[PDB]
Amino acid sequence: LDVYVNFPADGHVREIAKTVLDGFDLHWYPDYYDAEAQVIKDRYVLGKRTKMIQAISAGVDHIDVNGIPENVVLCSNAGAYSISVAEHAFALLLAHAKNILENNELMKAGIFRQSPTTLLYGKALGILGYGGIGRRVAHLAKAFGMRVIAYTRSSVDQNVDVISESPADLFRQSDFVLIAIPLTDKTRGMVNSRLLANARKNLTIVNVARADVVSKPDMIGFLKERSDVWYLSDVWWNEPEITETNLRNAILSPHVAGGMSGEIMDIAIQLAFENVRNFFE
Amino acid sequence: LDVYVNFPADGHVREIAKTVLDGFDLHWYPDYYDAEAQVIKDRYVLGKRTKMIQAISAGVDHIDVNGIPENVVLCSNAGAYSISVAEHAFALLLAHAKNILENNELMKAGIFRQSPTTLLYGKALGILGYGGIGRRVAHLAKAFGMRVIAYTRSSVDQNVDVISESPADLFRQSDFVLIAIPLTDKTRGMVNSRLLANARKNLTIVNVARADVVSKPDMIGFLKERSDVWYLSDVWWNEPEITETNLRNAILSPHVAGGMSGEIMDIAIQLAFENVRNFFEGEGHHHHHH
Ligand SMILES: [K+]
Ligand SMILES: [K+]
Repeated sequence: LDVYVNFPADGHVREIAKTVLDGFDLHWYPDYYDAEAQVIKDRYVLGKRTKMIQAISAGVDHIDVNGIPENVVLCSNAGAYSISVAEHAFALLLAHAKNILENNELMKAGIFRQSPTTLLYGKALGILGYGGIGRRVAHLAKAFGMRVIAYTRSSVDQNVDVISESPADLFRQSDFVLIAIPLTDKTRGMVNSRLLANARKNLTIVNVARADVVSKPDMIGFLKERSDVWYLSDVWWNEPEITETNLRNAILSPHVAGGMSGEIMDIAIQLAFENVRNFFE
Repeated sequence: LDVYVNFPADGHVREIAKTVLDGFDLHWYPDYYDAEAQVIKDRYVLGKRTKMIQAISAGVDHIDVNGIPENVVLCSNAGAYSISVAEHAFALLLAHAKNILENNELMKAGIFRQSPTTLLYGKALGILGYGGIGRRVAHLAKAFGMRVIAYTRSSVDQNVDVISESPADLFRQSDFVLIAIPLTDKTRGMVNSRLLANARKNLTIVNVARADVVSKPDMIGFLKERSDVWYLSDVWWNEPEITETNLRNAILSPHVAGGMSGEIMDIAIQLAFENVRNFFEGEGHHHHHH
């Protein structure tokens, strides 16, 4: 009983709460209410009844965690983003597999011209990393009837058919490759010329991690060198002053696979409230 | 336990066969053998032990069906087509939902500009016609977390959450509508000004059936009025004399959803053997019309 949303929320946000938190009493900013659960963006406000703090963002390292009594549980909203990013990765991947751009252009020029498309069913999707995004993607991949090879030291679930032991090993078994891996000193530029060299024919790389996991000058030369390999990416080096983006064999998006600087996805609000409800069963 | 492949097959085909049918004795043409199962292209050979005949093609109209004895089950192989079509439908669907074309155009000119996208998760996908394509589409939709509403001439499966009463009722409960219904006298011109008026705000329509199930002037007229509505189609009227094709709120493709012409997807042959294996566990696929 009792939830306090610590940020300005329109009627659509309020609507979702009515739906998801039926049986709870809602309180909205600015009418502070000391509740058992408070949903936040960046800042929180402690009280006597605080039990759980639900962030709506993907991570929580931007909030003041030290200020949180160990009697209170802080939760992220990572699941919402795993979901949105996966949809996005598949949108890029399918756009290329079905040559959606090239055919659309033709068809609108009044040209009817048939060409084969790549089918996902029966193919191998290699995945660098296996966090929430990788898991969601794997879940989609299996539904599409793909085989999943993953390179990670994390635990995997039943949607992973093969744990690869090296990136190169992963590359050799993949028709598609998704980069969904943390950026550390070991992964920075891990995607270089030597790794790319292992690329199956018609390999399609999909990047929804960080641009630095990939070597820029290496990917550009590699993409020039292997005209059959495509690089589809939601991330680019030095956003927003992106340069060297006019490539033929690439499809790009401006880092919108998930959370946006300007707003809150309905799904984020949705899953945050659901997580609150689940926390109390 | 006995399968006879009544046609020339290579090592590729053979490997697939040994993997899928590992635990069945295989025989290869032309070393005929009276097996329980026969895989064919155009001709079958009757035996004394024949129980099942598996065509590797989608249709059997070129097969002497009338000549098949009553106890022998004839199966066909059409799964690849609906699989392919469902994949093409989600490709159009997501292209629009993630503003793929527009963002890509901007990014390539060095213009970094964020904008929100549409998510499939949690949304209602209305399917018009629940056949092989609609079933496959619904399997993918459930995976994406979508809710599924179907309008059909009976028979839906477990991946359908709501059966509608009419096409207008379907449009009323849908954020996305997929058209995968056969073109007949009652479906011709089916999608009209009157039906479209039911479209929720921002409705996205995907057509993987036939252009004629849709009234051309009504759709083109509705897209001007109702500019939030998009029409994504893999089929256009007339074809190839396409006209009138340069619409803003539309993404189109040249009837390539199910492949091309007499394209044989490498995956068809595997599905054929798999159905043989499933048939003998007692679970062949149900032969749904597309
Ligand atoms: K997106
Ligand atoms: K296609």
